Amino acid sequence: GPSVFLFPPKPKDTLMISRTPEVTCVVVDVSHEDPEVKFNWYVDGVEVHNAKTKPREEQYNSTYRVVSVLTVLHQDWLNGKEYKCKVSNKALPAPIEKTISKAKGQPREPQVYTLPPSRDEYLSDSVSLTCLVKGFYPSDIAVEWESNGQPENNYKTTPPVLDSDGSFFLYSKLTVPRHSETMRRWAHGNVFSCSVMHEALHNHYTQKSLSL
Amino acid sequence: GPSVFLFPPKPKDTLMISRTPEVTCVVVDVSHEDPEVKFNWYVDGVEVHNAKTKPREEQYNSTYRVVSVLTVLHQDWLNGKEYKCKVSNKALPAPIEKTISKAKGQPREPQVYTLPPSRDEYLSDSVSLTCLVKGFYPSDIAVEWESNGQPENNYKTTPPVLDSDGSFFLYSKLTVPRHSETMRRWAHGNVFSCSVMHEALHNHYTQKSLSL
Ligand SMILES: *[C@@H]1O[C@H](CO[C@@H]2O[C@@H](C)[C@@H](O)[C@@H](O)[C@@H]2O)[C@@H](O[C@@H]2O[C@H](CO)[C@@H](O[C@@H]3O[C@H](CO[C@H]4O[C@H](CO)[C@@H](O)[C@H](O)[C@@H]4O[C@@H]4O[C@H](CO)[C@@H](O)[C@H](O)[C@H]4NC(C)=O)[C@@H](O)[C@H](O[C@H]4O[C@H](CO)[C@@H](O)[C@H](O)[C@@H]4O[C@@H]4O[C@H](CO)[C@@H](O)[C@H](O)[C@H]4NC(C)=O)[C@@H]3O)[C@H](O)[C@H]2NC(C)=O)[C@H](O)[C@H]1NC(C)=O
Ligand SMILES: *[C@@H]1O[C@H](CO)[C@@H](O[C@@H]2O[C@H](CO)[C@@H](O[C@@H]3O[C@H](CO[C@H]4O[C@H](CO)[C@@H](O)[C@H](O)[C@@H]4O[C@@H]4O[C@H](CO)[C@@H](O)[C@H](O)[C@H]4NC(C)=O)[C@@H](O)[C@H](O[C@H]4O[C@H](CO)[C@@H](O)[C@H](O)[C@@H]4O)[C@@H]3O)[C@H](O)[C@H]2NC(C)=O)[C@H](O)[C@H]1NC(C)=O
Repeated sequence: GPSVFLFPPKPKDTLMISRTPEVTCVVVDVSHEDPEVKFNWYVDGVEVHNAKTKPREEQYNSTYRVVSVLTVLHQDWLNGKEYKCKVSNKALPAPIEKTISKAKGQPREPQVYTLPPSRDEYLSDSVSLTCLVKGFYPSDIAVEWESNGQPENNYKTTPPVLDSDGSFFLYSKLTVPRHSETMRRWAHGNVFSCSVMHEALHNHYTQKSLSL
Repeated sequence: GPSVFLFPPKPKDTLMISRTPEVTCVVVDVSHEDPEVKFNWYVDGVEVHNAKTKPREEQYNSTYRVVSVLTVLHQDWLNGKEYKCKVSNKALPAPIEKTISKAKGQPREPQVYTLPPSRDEYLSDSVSLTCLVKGFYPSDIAVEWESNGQPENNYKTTPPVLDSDGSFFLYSKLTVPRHSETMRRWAHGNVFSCSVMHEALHNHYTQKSLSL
């Protein structure tokens, strides 16, 4: 029988009015015997009519996949509106409903702290620039690095982790290899910046800088 | 029909011979109508007869949960042996098999670095003692904090994260509230320690100290 998966917008997309946040309802395991799929969409229980539904796509396992995309208004998402996708198909005993929304709770502002490498780390093949981001809610967030106005690509960021007070934290690590131009910038006292995007920040953005 | 899930031992359990590492086979969605479940266990395909089955727990959705627990030898697990669980039941077309073993590849030693709070963090409601653990493989690891040989429990540790070189890293964060005896110890210069257990460390253990 078919199955439905409902995906939220990307965190960057709801925070910048220039971007296009979307909720996406995906139906898989749609059969040949009953290939017709109907979508209904609701926002806080009220039906909306502006989703864009793609034609069905046959998969190599001889089932169909069908996708419907609803554009959301940035402030609706951030105001906690609920998005429901209802999927109808003759092979179902009844329609499948799925709902998604921003996690419930009072938003909380991230605190951002940059930490330089341990002195001991200079003996290894690289050093780590650390960005601690704590105290935030909900867990939807974006974290990036840059230096001299240009993005730094060699970084990895932990998932958010639930803290003992109900907020989240994470850490982001920018690697600076022993022999690299990035290492020479760090050595020269060049400034690196940890950038954070979150609904509870002013202008949804803050940067914290780090240098030797 | 029911479903089967198979779980590895806790990382700490395989690294100390005094502890009892276990592989656990969990059966979900077992009905009243066909309630009987059988287990067979195999190690590198060889039937072993020393597993023990727990009595079952009925779930709030009117299904049952059933489990079998097998004790393993620390060195069997660390040497990559394969553990197979076979589940039999009248409601299934054929028995279900699931297999598990330690991640494959050359173990790599964690490198451990303690980082003190950002000067900026002293303005907030707490400070964070940070432990960066990088360069380790496989991702199985345990991390704890202590001070004066006594455990410190107000900490959270991120999951392991895959780094760009195929090793893992994580961070562990020990919270030190603005007003607390633990803050008074940190202020006074007491040493706090990040303890790490991993198969590739000498004696499976290392500690790194941090003080003001
Ligand atoms: C027939 O084939 C298709 C595959 O299509 C293609 O063709 C075949 C022939 C092969 O070549 C395939 O390799 C090929 O892909 C099969 O369709 C698949 O069906 C499975 C289910 O059987 C679906 O699994 C779900 O996957 C989602 C994650 O999906 C995103 O990421 C995938 C990569 O990991 C990606 O492939 C998908 O397209 C997908 O969508 C995109 O994701 C990107 C990020 O990569 C995102 O940016 C995009 O926005 C998004 N796309 C769009 C258009 O927006 C996963 O989330 C699901 O897990 C949930 O459900 C599980 C139960 O099924 C559950 O165990 C999980 O824990 C999780 O559920 C959690 O708990 C509840 C819900 O239970 C919920 O509250 C929680 O929030 C939830 N999550 C957590 C964290 O707790 C699930 O694994 C595949 O997506 C789907 N593939 C495609 C392409 O649609 C089909 O199965 C085949 N049929 C047969 C019979 O063989
Ligand atoms: C009636 O209610 C029941 C309970 O609410 C339902 O049972 C649940 O059914 C779902 C889906 O059928 C199972 O989901 C799987 O969980 C696996 C992980 O389970 C571990 O972690 C969960 C989450 O915390 C925990 O509840 C489990 O008990 C289990 O770990 C135990 O606890 C700790 C935590 O890790 C662990 O250290 C212990 O070792 C272990 N306990 C013991 C005794 O050893 C996932 O790995 C599964 O992933 C599969 O499917 C994915 C599909 O996306 C895929 O990505 C994966 O590769 C993999 O194939 C899967 O998500 C729940 O485990 C199960 N709950 C319990 C308690 O068993 C029941 O379904 C419901 N009935 C109906 C009809 O709905």
